[PDB]
Amino acid sequence: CAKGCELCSEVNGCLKCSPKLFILLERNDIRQVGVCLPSCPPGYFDARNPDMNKCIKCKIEHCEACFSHNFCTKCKEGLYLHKGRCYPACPEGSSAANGTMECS
Amino acid sequence: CAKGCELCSEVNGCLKCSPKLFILLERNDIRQVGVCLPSCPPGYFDARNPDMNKCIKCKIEHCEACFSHNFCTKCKEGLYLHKGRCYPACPEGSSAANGTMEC
Amino acid sequence: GCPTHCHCEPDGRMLLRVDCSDLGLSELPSNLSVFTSYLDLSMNNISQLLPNPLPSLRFLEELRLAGNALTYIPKGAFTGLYSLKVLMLQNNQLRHVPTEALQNLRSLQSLRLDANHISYVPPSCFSGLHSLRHLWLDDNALTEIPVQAFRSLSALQAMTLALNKIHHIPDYAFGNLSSLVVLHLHNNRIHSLGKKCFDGLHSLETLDLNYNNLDEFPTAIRTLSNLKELGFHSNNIRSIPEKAFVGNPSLITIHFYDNPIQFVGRSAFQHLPELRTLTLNGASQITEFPDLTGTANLESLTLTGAQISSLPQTVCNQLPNLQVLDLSYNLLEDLPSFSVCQKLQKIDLRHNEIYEIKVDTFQQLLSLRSLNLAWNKIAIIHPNAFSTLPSLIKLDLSSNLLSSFPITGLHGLTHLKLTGNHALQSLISSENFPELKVIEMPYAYQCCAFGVEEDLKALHSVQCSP
Amino acid sequence: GVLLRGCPTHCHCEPDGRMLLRVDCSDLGLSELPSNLSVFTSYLDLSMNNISQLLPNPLPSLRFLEELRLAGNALTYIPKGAFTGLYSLKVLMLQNNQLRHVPTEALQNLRSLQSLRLDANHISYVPPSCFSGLHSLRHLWLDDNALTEIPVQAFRSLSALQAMTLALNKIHHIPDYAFGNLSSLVVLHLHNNRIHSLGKKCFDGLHSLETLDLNYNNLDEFPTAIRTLSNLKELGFHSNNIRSIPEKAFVGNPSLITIHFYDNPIQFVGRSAFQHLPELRTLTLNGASQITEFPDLTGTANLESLTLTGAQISSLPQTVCNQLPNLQVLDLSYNLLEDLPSFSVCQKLQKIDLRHNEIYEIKVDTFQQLLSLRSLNLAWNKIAIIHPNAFSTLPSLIKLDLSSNLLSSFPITGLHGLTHLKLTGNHALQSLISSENFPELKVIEMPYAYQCCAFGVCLKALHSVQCSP
Ligand SMILES: *[C@@H]1O[C@H](CO)[C@@H](O[C@@H]2O[C@H](CO)[C@@H](O)[C@H](O)[C@H]2NC(C)=O)[C@H](O)[C@H]1NC(C)=O
Ligand SMILES: *[C@@H]1O[C@H](CO)[C@@H](O[C@@H]2O[C@H](CO)[C@@H](O)[C@H](O)[C@H]2NC(C)=O)[C@H](O)[C@H]1NC(C)=O
Ligand SMILES: *[C@@H]1O[C@H](CO)[C@@H](O[C@@H]2O[C@H](CO)[C@@H](O)[C@H](O)[C@H]2NC(C)=O)[C@H](O)[C@H]1NC(C)=O
Ligand SMILES: *[C@@H]1O[C@H](CO)[C@@H](O)[C@H](O)[C@H]1NC(C)=O
Ligand SMILES: *[C@@H]1O[C@H](CO)[C@@H](O)[C@H](O)[C@H]1NC(C)=O
Repeated sequence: CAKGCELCSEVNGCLKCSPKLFILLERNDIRQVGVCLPSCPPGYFDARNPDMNKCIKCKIEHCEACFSHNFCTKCKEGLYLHKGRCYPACPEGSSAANGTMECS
Repeated sequence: CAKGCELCSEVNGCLKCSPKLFILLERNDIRQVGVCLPSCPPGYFDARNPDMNKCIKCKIEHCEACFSHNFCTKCKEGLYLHKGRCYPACPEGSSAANGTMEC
Repeated sequence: GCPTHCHCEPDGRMLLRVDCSDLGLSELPSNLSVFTSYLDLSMNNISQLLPNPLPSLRFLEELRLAGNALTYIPKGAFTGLYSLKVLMLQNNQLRHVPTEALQNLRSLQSLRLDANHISYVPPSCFSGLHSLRHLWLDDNALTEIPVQAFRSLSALQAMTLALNKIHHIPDYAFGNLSSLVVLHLHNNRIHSLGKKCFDGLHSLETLDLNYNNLDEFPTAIRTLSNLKELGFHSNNIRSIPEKAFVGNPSLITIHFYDNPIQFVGRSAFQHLPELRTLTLNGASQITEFPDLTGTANLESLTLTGAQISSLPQTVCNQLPNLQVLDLSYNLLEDLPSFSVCQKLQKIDLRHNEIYEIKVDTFQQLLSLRSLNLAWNKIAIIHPNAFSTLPSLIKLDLSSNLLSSFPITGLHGLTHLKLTGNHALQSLISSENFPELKVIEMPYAYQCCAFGVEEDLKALHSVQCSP
Repeated sequence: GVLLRGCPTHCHCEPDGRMLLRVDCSDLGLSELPSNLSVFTSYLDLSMNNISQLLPNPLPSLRFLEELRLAGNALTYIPKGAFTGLYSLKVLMLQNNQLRHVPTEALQNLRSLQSLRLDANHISYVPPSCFSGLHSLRHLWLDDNALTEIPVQAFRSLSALQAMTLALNKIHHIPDYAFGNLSSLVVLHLHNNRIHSLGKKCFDGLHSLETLDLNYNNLDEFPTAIRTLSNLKELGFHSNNIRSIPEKAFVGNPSLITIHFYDNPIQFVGRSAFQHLPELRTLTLNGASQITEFPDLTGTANLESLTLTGAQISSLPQTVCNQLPNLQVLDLSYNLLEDLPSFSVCQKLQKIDLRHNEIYEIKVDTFQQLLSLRSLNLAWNKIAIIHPNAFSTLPSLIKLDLSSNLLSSFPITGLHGLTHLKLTGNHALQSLISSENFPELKVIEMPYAYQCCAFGVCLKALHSVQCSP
C-alpha cells in the first residue's frame, strides 16, 4: 500500500495508519484523502484514542499551535496568551505582558 | 356548486357530499374525481360512516353487485352464488341450483 | 309508454326500465306504462305515496324511492307488486318501519331502510318475507335490537344495524337468523352483552362490533364456530382472556386496535391455522411471548410496548411463512437464532436491551430486507454476523455503544444508520458500499468519505449526516 | 545568496526570525546525528531516523536551539547531561520511543522548557522529581503509556503546568491531593484509563482548572471530588459505569458550560442536580427510568437544547418555560405525559418531539406564539381532539407528525403551507383533503390511499410529490 499505512484505497487514500501514527484528512475539494504522519502539521493538534489517532484542526480564532480544542498554546504574534485562550487585554489577575507576549 | 355536493374544486371534483349521500371517486388516470350519488353504481357497495359515506369497489372474484367486502350479492351469471361467496360447485348442504343460479 | 322527462330502455326483451330520478316531482305519473320491471324514483321531493298510487305493475322487480320525503307508507301500497325483488327507501324521514305495508312480498330479496329517523320496529312488520336476504338499517335512531321482528327472518343472509344507539344485546337477540352470514353493528353504543347473545346464527362468518362502548371482551363470541372475520376495535376493552378465540378456528382476520389493552393471555391466540396477521401495541402487562400452537400461517407478528425479557430458543418453529417481526419496545437482552424463521423480510427489535449479536443470530435469512436494532446496548457484533444476507438493504444500528463495524456481508445495502455510536470512530470507503443512498454517521469526517444566480442543477447521487 | 547557512547534508533548512536556522533532518534512515551541524540552529527535527544512542558524541553547544524533535527514534534512556548545553530549549519532543521510565536526571534543570512530549512510549515509572527545576513547563504529554499511579511527587515540582494529559494508561485510583501543587493547571485529560476509585479531595489542588476529562473509564459512582473546582468550564465523565447523578451534584461548579455523561447506565438524577448553571448550553438525559418529575432549572435559563427521555414523567409544571427561554430543541419522547402546558414562553423553539406519550388533547394555548417552530412531532399518542386554533400562530411550521393517534378530524386553520405531513394510524380519519390549502407539500403519509390520491399519487424544478397508504 502506502507509507506507514496498514490499509489503503486509491479513492480515499489510507484508511488505517500504523499502530502509532496520526491520520490526516486532506480536504481537496468535495473529496477526502487520508495520510499517516507522526506529528500533525501546523494548525492541527495531535489526538490519541485506542481506536484511532486523528489530527484535529484547531478551531481557535487567532491562534497558531494548540494543545487541543479550546486551549491555545502559541497564540498569534500580535496577541497575548492568558490561560489557553488569547486576548488583546488579559489579567490584571496576576499576569500582564512583560518582554515576550505570554501574559505571565 | 354541483349536484348534491357541498364542497367542490375543479382540480378534484366534489370533496364533501350532502348529509346522506355517498362520495364516488373515479380514477380517470393520474386523477381522481368525486361525485355524490344516493346509491353506488354496479361494482361498488354502499358504506355509511358518521364522518364520510364512500362508494367502495368490490374486490370479490367474478362478482357484479355486492353487500360489502367478502360478501357478494349477485354473482356473475354462469357461476353459483352460495351464501355471500360465489363458486362453480356449491352445497350439497341444502341448496344446489334450480332454475336461476341462486343455490 | 314511458313518462315525460324520464329516460327509459328495454329489459330482457319487452319489459321496460324507467329512470325518473331527480326531476323534482311532486307526485308520480300514472303515465307509467305497465311492463315496467324497473322504476327509479329518487330525490324527487315526494310527500305522499299516494292518494292514487300504482301497483298493477306485476312485472316490477326493483323500485327505488330514495331521497323522497316520506313519513309512513299505506298498508296496501305494495300489494300489486308480486315480482318485487329489490326495494329502496333510504334517505327519507320514516320514524318507524311501516306498520304493515311491507309484510308478505315473497319475492323481495333486498330491502333498504337506512338513513332515516326510525326508532321503532313493529313486531314482525317483516312477516312473510321468506326471500329477504339483505337488510339495511344504517344511520337510524334504534335503541334496542328488534329481536321479535327479526325472528321472522330466517331467510336473511346480510344485515347492518350500524350508526344507531343500541346499547345492549340480550340473549338470543338474533336467535332464529341462522342463515345470516354477515352482521354489522359498528358505531353504536354497546356497553353490555349477554353470555349467549350471539347463540343463534350458526352460519355467521363476519362480525363487526367496532366504534362502540364495550368494557369487556365479548365472550358470547365463543359459539360462533364458523366465524372468519372479527372486529371489535375502537372500544374500551382492557384485556383479552386466556383461550379467548378457541371457539372460532378458521378465523382469518381479527381487529382490536384503538383498544386500551393491558394484558393478553399467551393462550388467547392458539389454534387459528387461518390467521395471517397479529398486532399488539402498548400491552404493558405482557411478560412472555404468546403461545402459537396450531397457528403457523402467521405472515406478520408485531408485539410492542411490553416487558418481554426473553424469547424461547425454538420460537421460529411455529413461525415459518412469517414475513415481518416487530418486538420493539421490550426488555429483550439475549436473542435466539431466527434462522428457522425464513421468509422473514423485516425485523424490528428497536428500543430493547440487546448487548450482543452472534454469528448465527441472523444467518440464512435469504429474504431479509430491513433490520432495525437501534436504541439498544449492542457492544459486540460478530464480524461475520451479516455475512450471509443477500437481500439486506436497510440497517439501523443507531444508539448502540458500538466500537467497531462488520464489512463482511451487507456489501451493498442502501440505508445505513450508525449515529449514537460514539466509539465508532473507524473510517470506511465508498466501495464496499455501492447502492448506498442514505447514511447517518456518528462523526462528520466519516460522512466526507462519501463526497459530502443562473440555472444550477442538483445531480443528487448520495446522502450522509453528522 | 547574501546569507546561506550552514546546514548538514540531505536535510532541508530555512531561516528564522532572521539568521537563526531551522533544520529538518527527519526520516533519512539516519543512525546517529552528524557533526558540523552549524550553530544558530533554532530548530532541529530528528524524527523517524532509527537512532539507538544519544550519543557517544552528542551535540549541545547549540545555545540557540528553540525546539528539538526526537520522535520515532528508538530510545531507552537519556544521558544525564545531553540537554545541558541547550539553554534556550522551549519545546522538547520525545514521543513514540521506548523509554520504560522518565530519564532520572537528563531532563532536570531546563529553565526554558515550556512543552514536553513523553507520550507513546512504554514508560511505567516516573522517578521522584525528574522534573526538578522546570519552572517554565506548561504542557506535559504522558499519553499512551503504562502508568499505574499518579506521579504525585514529580507533579509537586510542577507549579508552572497549564495543560497535562495522562490519557491511555492504567491509572485506576486518584488519591487525595494527587495534583496538589498544580495550581496553574487549566486542562486535565485522564480519558481511556481505568479509574474505579477516587478520593473526596483528589482534585483539591488545581484552583485554576477549567476542563476535566474522565471519559472511557471505570467509575461506579459520581465523582464528588469535583465539588472544589469552582472554575470548571467543561466536564466529561461519559462512557463510565455511573448509575446516578446526586442532588446538588454540580453545585460547586457554576460557570460550567458543557457536561458530558452519555454512555452511562444512569437510572436516577436528582431534580436539583442541574441547578445554578447559568452558562450551560445543552442537557441530554436518555433512559432515566426512575425519573418521575421534571428537573429544576433555577438559575439555568441559557439552555439551548433539552432532552429527557425514557422516564416516568406524568406531568409538567404549568411554569416549565419560565426557566426555559432560549430553548431551541425540546425532546421529551418516551414518557407518560397526558396533559401539556402552554409552551408559549418557550420561544425560539425550533423542534419539538413529544412522541410516544399519553397526550389526549392539544388545547388552544399549547403552542401559541412559537414563531421559530419548524418541526412538531406528536406521533404515537392518544390525541383525539385538536383545538381548531391550536396551530393558528405558527408561521414557521413545516413538519408535522400526528401518526398513530385517535383523530377523526383536523385543524386546517394555520399551517396552510407546511411540507411534511404524517397522519397514518388515525383510523377514524376518513375525511378527504384538497391540494389547495396545502401547497409546498412534498412528503405525506395518509391513513387511506384514496386520500393520498387527492394529491395525484395513483419548471417542476422542485421534484415530484410523495404520499403513502
Ligand atoms: C317539495 O315538496 C313539497 C312538500 O313538502 C311540495 O309542496 C307541495 O307543493 C304543491 C305544489 O307543487 C302544493 O300544491 C302543495 O300544497 C305542497 N304541499 C306541501 C305539504 O307543502 C313542493 O311542491 C316540492 N317542491 C319542489 C320544488 O319540488
Ligand atoms: C325459525 O326459522 C323458521 C321461521 O322463519 C322456522 O322454519 C320453519 O320450519 C318448518 C318445519 O320445521 C317449515 O315447514 C317452515 O317452512 C319453516 N319456515 C320458514 C319461514 O323457513 C323455524 O322453525 C324457526 N325456528 C325456531 C327454533 O323457532
Ligand atoms: C564543519 O566543517 C566545515 C568544513 O567544511 C567547517 O566549515 C568551513 O570549512 C571550510 C572548508 O571546507 C573552511 O575554509 C572554513 O573556514 C570553515 N568555516 C568555519 C566557520 O570554520 C565548519 O566550521 C565545521 N563546523 C563545526 C561546527 O565543526
Ligand atoms: C533501523 O533501520 C534500518 C534501515 O533504515 C534497518 O536496516 C535496521 O535494521 C534498523 N534497526 C534495527 C534494530 O533493525
Ligand atoms: C510546588 O513545588 C515547588 C517546588 O519547586 C515549591 O517551591 C512550591 O512551594 C510548591 N507549591 C505549593 C502550593 O505547595
